[PDB]
Amino acid sequence: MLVFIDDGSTNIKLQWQESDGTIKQHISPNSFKREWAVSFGDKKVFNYTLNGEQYSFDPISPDAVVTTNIAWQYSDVNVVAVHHALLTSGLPVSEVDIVCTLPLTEYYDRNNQPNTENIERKKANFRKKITLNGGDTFTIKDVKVMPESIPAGYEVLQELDELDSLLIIDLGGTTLDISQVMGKLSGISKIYGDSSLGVSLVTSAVKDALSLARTKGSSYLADDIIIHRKDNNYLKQRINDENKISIVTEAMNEALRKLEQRVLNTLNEFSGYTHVMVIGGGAELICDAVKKHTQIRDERFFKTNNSQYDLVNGMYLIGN
Amino acid sequence: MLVFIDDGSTNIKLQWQESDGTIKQHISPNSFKREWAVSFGDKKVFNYTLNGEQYSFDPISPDAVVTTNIAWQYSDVNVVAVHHALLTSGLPVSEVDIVCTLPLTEYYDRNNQPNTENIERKKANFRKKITLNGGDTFTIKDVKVMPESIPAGYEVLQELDELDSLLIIDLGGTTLDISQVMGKLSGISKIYGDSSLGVSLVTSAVKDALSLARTKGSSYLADDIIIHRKDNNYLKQRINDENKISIVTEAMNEALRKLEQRVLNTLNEFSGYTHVMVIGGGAELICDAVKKHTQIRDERFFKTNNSQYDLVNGMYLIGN
Ligand SMILES: Nc1nc2c(ncn2[C@@H]2O[C@H](COP(=O)(O)OP(=O)(O)O)[C@@H](O)[C@H]2O)c(=O)[nH]1
Ligand SMILES: Nc1nc2c(ncn2[C@@H]2O[C@H](COP(=O)(O)OP(=O)(O)O)[C@@H](O)[C@H]2O)c(=O)[nH]1
Ligand SMILES: [Mg+2]
Ligand SMILES: [Mg+2]
Ligand SMILES: [Mg+2]
Ligand SMILES: [Mg+2]
Repeated sequence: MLVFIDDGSTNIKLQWQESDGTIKQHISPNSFKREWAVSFGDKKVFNYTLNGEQYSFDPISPDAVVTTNIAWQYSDVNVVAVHHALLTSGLPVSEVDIVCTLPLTEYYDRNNQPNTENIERKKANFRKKITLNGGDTFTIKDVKVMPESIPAGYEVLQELDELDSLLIIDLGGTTLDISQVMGKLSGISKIYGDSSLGVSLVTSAVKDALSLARTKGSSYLADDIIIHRKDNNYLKQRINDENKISIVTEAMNEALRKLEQRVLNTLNEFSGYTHVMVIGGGAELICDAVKKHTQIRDERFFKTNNSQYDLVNGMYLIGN
Repeated sequence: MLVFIDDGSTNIKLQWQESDGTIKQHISPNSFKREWAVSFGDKKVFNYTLNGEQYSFDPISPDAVVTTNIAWQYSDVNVVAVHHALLTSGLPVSEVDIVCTLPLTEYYDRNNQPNTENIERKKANFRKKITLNGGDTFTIKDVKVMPESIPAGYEVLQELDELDSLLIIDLGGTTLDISQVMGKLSGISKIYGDSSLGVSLVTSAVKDALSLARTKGSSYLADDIIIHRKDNNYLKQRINDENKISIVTEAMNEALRKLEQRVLNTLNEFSGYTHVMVIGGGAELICDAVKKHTQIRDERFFKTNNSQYDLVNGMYLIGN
């Protein structure tokens, strides 16, 4: 079995194909604590051991430690989160080959050439042995690594003439990464990674507006408000009974304005692109400003409506 | 201004393009009551008059009256719902030209030829004069009518050879309609409309499982549960604090099995199609069973991840 894994530091996205020809997409969050969970009843908990440390999936992990999520790519917790995503995907426990991801500035050095040291480091990370209490864990065999961004734009890149170029804008949970690649993948023109802002900027604003606990527990409510920010009818029913709808709508717009200004400022660093694509979980939050501020015809502007999965699907289309 | 309007009896979907080139999509429900709403405070309410009757947008309209929604297409309420959709879209009040829809079996007679009488009736419905209390209403000038289903598959159909044919499966709020069209729109091979089941079957099952009020108010909670039915993490936080996650999950699965069995039974009435497309708000609910049970390669199976808008987007691509 071959599983494509975009192991982001906010959510692990999986994609694979079964025997009946159905193509499956699964998402599991990066939310673990460094201790086992205690269950006195029949609640299922997931308690792991890796490198001699205990970890467990935590549904209310604190939104804390909003720092270096680059180190996370080579961490013990990353190994746990990937195993946890596999364990909760619905696939049967088996040996699996996988293809994982490295952020553009980790996969590539400043010369836009493969950073072999990081690529190997990433593969080695998955050899760390893991155990699950009360169950069998999948076994990771072959590990291939793809860079983020490019796989998402590959289908389009194949169609572009070599002198044309696609600008791929990825807004993730904690970072905003942009790359410009020549048609038919004939070269990387520029990569600009930015780890100062992500969708969590908006999520944090929402949780502050509604004074929600700063944990994973309230992440769902916050995302729903954001996703349905333009539907008063939905907001009317969801918002914690009251009508702080005004104050939340306000906080959202402010964070969104920040994201939009950042992308437009960084966009000015790029030139000569002929096509534009916006991906990642936060794509819908910045697509309008980007389209408005680029001189690119509709026909050459790409955004799907399943953006958080654009990368892993591109990876699957390439390697499956 | 030209607005594309898929005026379905569950939701009105709008699509248009302004000046900056941004393409806008808006959704507004069909939920009105036959009397004005009273507001003693500053809560905005929309009170209309049309054909000599008062109607008002009602956020908690009873889910009742699951009988004939076909007549709704030529009703006074349909005129109000469309004006209400326009009033809440963000567009400025003005004269507008529009293109609306008629269900396949209303647009076409049993010989699969245009039912001019229904087409004219639809156009005339919009000449009914409407008034809003406390504000101005849009003025509808030119009215064009497109049939449902075909516009959604038009992009693909243009690419098909004349001997090939696309099967378009549309699961809406209260109906499931299927059509088979020859490549390059070279003829309609078959239309099978079914008014006995829709997405509301699953919604109703969910409301009964959580004992929610049978009104529009709980529609949002019900749809979220369905949409996130495969995410225990999200369900854990959303379900009315309890743990009927088993019992609601149970009810959904049975309603979904009923929808899947119906589509598959109706599919056996069609043959010779080479490509399949699944659309409508309920597309994600039956796509797997349909893919599983057709002998059509991945490359010839079409499903977007914005299914409730496939038809109006197709309409817009044709006439904008
Ligand atoms: N507003 C919005 N947020 C989304 C959408 N899809 C996913 N997200 C969220 O956007 C954030 C970014 O997730 P993702 O890009 O997958 O990134 P990662 O783990 O850094 O790769 C997450 O918190 C997601 O839950 C969407 O359609 N709209
Ligand atoms: N499960 C699910 N329901 C959806 C989705 N998009 C829309 N819906 C719902 O599906 C139902 C059908 O809506 P729609 O097809 O637009 O039909 P209509 O007004 O009869 O045309 C509505 O209750 C929508 O809220 C989706 O992605 N998933
Ligand atoms: Mg990512
Ligand atoms: Mg990764
Ligand atoms: Mg419809
Ligand atoms: Mg209609």
